[PDB]
Amino acid sequence: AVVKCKPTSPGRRHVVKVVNPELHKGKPFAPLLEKNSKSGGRNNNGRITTRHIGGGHKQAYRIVDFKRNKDGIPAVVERLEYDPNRSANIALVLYKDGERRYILAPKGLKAGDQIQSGVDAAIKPGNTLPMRNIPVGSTVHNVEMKPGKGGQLARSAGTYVQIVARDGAYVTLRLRSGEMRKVEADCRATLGEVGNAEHMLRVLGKAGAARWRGVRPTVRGTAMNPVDHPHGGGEGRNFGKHPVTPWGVQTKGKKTRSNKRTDKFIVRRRS
RNA sequence: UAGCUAGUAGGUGGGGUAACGGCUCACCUAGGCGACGAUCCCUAGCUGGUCUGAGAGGAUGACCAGCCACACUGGAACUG
RNA sequence: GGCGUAAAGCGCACGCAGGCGGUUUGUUAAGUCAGAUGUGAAAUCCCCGGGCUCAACCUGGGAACUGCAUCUGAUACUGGCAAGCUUGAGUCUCGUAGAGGGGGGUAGAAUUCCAGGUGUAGCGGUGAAAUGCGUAGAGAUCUGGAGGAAUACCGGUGGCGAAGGCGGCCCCCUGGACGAAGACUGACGCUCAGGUGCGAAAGCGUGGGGAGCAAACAGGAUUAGAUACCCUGGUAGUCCACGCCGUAAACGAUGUCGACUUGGAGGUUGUGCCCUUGAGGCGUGGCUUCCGGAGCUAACGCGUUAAGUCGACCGCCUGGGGA
RNA sequence: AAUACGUUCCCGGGCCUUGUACACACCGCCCGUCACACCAUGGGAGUGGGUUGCAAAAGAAGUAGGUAGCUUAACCUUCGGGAGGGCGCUUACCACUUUGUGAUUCAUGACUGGGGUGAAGUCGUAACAAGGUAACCGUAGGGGAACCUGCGGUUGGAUCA
RNA sequence: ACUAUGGUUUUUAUU
RNA sequence: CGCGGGGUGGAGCAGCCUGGUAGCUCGUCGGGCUCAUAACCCGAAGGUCGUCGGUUCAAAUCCGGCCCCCGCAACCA
RNA sequence: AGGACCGAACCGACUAAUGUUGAAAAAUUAGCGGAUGACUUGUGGCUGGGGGUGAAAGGCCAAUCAAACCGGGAGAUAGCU
RNA sequence: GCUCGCCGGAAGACCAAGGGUUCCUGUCCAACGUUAAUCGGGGCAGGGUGAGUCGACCCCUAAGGCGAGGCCGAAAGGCGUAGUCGAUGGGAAACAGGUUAAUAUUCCUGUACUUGGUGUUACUGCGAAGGGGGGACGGAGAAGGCUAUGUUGGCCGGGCGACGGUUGUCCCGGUUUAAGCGUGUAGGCUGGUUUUCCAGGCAAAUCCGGAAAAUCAAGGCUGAGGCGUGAUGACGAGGCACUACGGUGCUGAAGCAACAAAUGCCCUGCUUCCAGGAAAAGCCUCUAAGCAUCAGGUAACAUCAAAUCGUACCCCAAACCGACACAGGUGGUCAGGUAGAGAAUACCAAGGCGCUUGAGAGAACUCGGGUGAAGGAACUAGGCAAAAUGGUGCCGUAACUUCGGGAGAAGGCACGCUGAUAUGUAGGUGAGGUCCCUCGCGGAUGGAGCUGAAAUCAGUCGAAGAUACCAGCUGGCUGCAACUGUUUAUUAAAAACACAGCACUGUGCAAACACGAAAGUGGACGUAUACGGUGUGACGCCUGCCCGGUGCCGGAAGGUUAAU
RNA sequence: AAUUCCUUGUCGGGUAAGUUCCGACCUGCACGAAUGGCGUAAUGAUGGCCAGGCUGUCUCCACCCGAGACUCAGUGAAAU
RNA sequence: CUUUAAUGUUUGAUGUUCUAACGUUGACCCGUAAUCCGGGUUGCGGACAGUGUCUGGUGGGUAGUUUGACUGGGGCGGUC
Repeated sequence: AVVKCKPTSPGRRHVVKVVNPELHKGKPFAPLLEKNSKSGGRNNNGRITTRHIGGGHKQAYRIVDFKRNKDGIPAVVERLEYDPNRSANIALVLYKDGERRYILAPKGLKAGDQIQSGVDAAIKPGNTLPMRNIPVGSTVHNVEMKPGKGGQLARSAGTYVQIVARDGAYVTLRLRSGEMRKVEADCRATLGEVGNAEHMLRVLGKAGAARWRGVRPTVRGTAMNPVDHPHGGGEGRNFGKHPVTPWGVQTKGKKTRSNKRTDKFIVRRRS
């Protein structure tokens, strides 16, 4: 759900939040908690490597088991929880052996319902049944771009991803990025969907409300002195150049992809 | 014309009057009215009747019959 | 007095007060009418006198002033309060066709993109021609894959629906209509100011999406010019999760209910029958196309699904320019 | 002298039917901007009375209750004064008179939208015939005017739709 | 294909 | 400031630079198409080539004067 | 509840006055601007010169900056005073 | 010394740091002191600083550093594992009577108490560096309890009147006693028990975690403060004695009730919202290791140590910091009446101070306050300055608005003292009578006494009841600007920058991008509703053309063309 | 117009009189649609403009009063 | 001498495939019941990344340098 604030007292007028009563809010399961230390937007080489960073209110990290080490174990989803670290929210998995792990919160938000692991598992949602066993046309989430490498590709909020085609010992899926991509089909994925999908409807409303979120204000390149950014202030309304980043890259149209290692996995782009 | 009261809405004991009344001083409560047109401004006294027409309807009240209001303009008491 | 079209039913469904309401035995007697007691003065309108030049007028008598106030009577009928009655109405027994509604599943032509081959100056189009795509391989042709709108033909003497409308294939859920012999309440009904509900489109709003087509704008032509048609492109929009609006030729110009009447050609759907020598026929309801008799309208025509006939309820009309 | 298959299609005519927003009859009819002298209304920086709501200024006389001090008509009286009024004071209610912000109406105004009339002009030629791009309705984007281009609806259209 | 335009006013009714 | 152009039968500009030499599209009048004017196709008349001179065999051009115009422009005590 | 209004602590400077051989190479008064916040503050750490840090001023980097502070090259160089 | 006066959240007072004898005693005046100077936060010589418990060390750790082996970098230098350090964070024991010129949670005197070691007897599995539990930590909001405290009463000690009066109108002095223990109370928290058990707790587990069978209730926890107790001692006004009284003891009164009360204590509580909020160790407990009439454990009893650092004096201050005996600054901390919500503003308590040349003078004038006739913004670049306004509730309140605001709009009315109803009522609090039980930091009923709102009526008073201080001037036209933020330390305080919002675009993850000799980092423990960047500036109207230049995206035939 | 050279453009309104202020022009030698153009409220230590309240700002300045000026005694400078 | 099958085959590319090179930004084994990454085995990629010599292009990121003399002060035009 999504809510706007009432314009009572100055500054509240434009503030829009995402809200959900079907999802729990509180403290995390302590054996999967760490404080996760800040870099400050600086590295071990003594210079700034990031921008728009600093300060903010107190926050910890909820440890999600993206890279898995075993299969076959029966489980139940014990909790469905909010997570400040990710737009996708979090769910607590309780395995029959007395073991707990975190996963991304499934679209159904349902607690106390069983899920099975391994190639013996039923063709049912949320089971740890790898793509070699699944029908084409199924929805997967957190699709595991390369097998054994764990949860990456299509794992942020509102994602589902559908398996479109088969190509021998591989399967091909379609992305909202205009890309259609082939994967080695031993990939596990989450055999389902992820929730939220409302996070782009938020409106920050205030000029200070990013500050408590660890964000710092950043000056326009043509407003600072010519010694720090290739733009550089004038002279009123000067520019007289092609627009660039603080490091000389043309801000529009100019491309920067240079990988050239894995082109055979990418079937279509800008589709 | 979509707002209107507030002695208004419903009770209590004296005082005032020929006499009803929140007439009038106290005290006991918080409503009452209205689109099914409350209420307020603009204009205007009203009527026996007169004028019109086949009548309905419309217009109109001087002059001849009958009330009200008003007395430089505003305001206070007496007399009865 | 009018509301199909001159002037008007206010785009379409539900519905409280308001207003309306079958048939019968009681009962109240407000309304009504009856009867009586008061009133409608003086004038005045009308008829006939008196008196002042005629007459007016001022006066005398009649006749009027069809009205109004009350107290009794009657209760046909409206209101009101009891009580029946089964016909209106609603409920029920049984089911069908179709684009009626809702949620999901799904596919192809053409096109474009993805990935490639066969092959060479054309493509595409006009009265005639460019631009553009095009030799760097455009068009043609074909293999594999995928997207999206709209769902070709059927398709119209057709269905379903309150209007707008709604079609494509399958499944689940689901609204409303219609009839015969009986059952049930026993006037429970009709309409309805306000009230509560519903877009073909275009637009806007929050967020997506871009094949097809295309306002705007560019390129080239035609031409006086061409702000148009032609033609190479193309945004918004169309599509979707939806929201707001209430928009129109929402025009098949018929507000909603009730009832009587004259024929035919034709189709469908119930329901009941047939001495069914039929490859079917006939009653009787609902829908329903097109001619046609009466009657209404200036005229077209309406024509039993009325613009004939006639009760109940709610809105609208009274020159145009200007609005 | 020659040419004539044969009337497909122009010019100019006739009859017939369908349209007609035509009728000195297509040399018909017809739209609006611009030029310009006017008239009324709307909008309006403003200029200003009329009038009034609410909250408030105000305290003359009057009425109601108090009422020192000083006094004195009628009653009482020991003839000294006593009683109540007077006077002079007081607590209420209080005629005028004085503002603050609202509301509303009539006057009035630079400049001005749209509308009707006069100047028959300038501009193109938008609707009526199949009206030279079928028309129209809603609604966006454009547009010197008149319009034009799209999506859906509908014929107040039309060529064997 | 393309080929536009034409002010206002200006007739018949017998006794 | 200083710089660079234009002045061409009536209008507005090609021409010039490259010397063997006066024009185009309109305009004016008269035709052709027509009932007629436009659109359109033809016919006809007229250049101090701003204008005074210079120079040469020879021009509007080479080139000085006397005027008329525009563009950049006043960016220094 | 509060990137609201009052306001002491704290933070900060709109005006007038004082001070710049002044108590002081930024302190003072009287009216103050803010004051649960994009706040402010105690403490430590990390970032360094053609580099840092900056809601980014040739500002800040210990009185210092169109390259600070210290030393070396250095007894720089000066058609001139 | 007495008196007068000023400050009184400070001009009172407690304490670290950091400074460095400033604390004590003497004599030196030469120098010092913005003046004498006999004095000393001066010069100089000597005196004084005691710890099981304090605060620190040990233990543990953040940010971060240090870093063998290992790695990058001509090099300087950097990275980083095993490990190791480290505060502004977490952990064992402390309070205060005695007092000397100067010393004391340290000695003296009491009481409290923790950690490490040695060892016997009896019985006996103990135990990590690992695992679990806990430690444990967002910011506000709102009741209750409580106490040093407040203010009277009583009591003991004293006063009773030169003065208007002071034996029912009294006044002053005093009325005190820790940490901690025991009881286990306000306030606050809340399911256990008995049994078996799987691939988890990257090894082990009897403890967690999870699965099943069984079974029980009304108990399980935390504890401010009271009381006892620490303490028949201490403290105590008053009384008394003796050797050089040259100090140093002896003695000793009252020692209590009422109500209100914190910022402190219950409390990091509870409640509440949100941006979702350190870890480890001690401690409890499970097991791994290792070992055995050892060590450990359980019970009884003896017993050795508490080492390591600091301690005087200062303290918002002429002992710190500002070169100064400096218009100033400096880390922690407390806070009563009377009015008021007062770390507002006024006067004062407790308490301190009269501000480091002094004395004449008393002139226009200057620095700065107070008052002003009549007129008023006429002045001035500028109502600039000055002056006025200034509180609460009720009555009342427009244009414009993003419908929240504008608005405490504007304009005005009220605002003392006494009496009364209830001469003090409602809430809170509080002693009996009555009533009940295991019992007791006892409950039920009850409400004399204490504290005391809220409202109305009746009298009385001045010029004036927000009486003083402190505390908005008001409205209207326009531009600009969203509102809150940021700034050129000393000429700009803003319309700039930031910023909600927006377009265009790059980025498929070993992302793009950034640091940079190059690794390893940062992006991100993020993965296309995720991240990068530019500019414009929230919200509403919206937002056209030119592809010639130059760049970018894309394209490959033809031509120029290097190494070779 | 925070843009207009020449411009007090020219004009209405605001004053007795207005280079500014308020509302226009369409003549922008030269604004202009994210180097964004168009626009409004609370509001800002924001420029201008109109009025009242209060006022020694101004008219004409007056009186009152600390601390300094003056004179001592101590200590006792300096730029020049 | 044409063009070429089958057999033999040098070579730079294009395009697949294979894999010992190389990688792991996977797993496993052990260091280590180590938050470095060393070795080993496997899975999956795969002849490349990366880097040095030659070389074309571009290259303010970075360096070094100048803009003559006269102009009756400086300048526009003029002058050498």
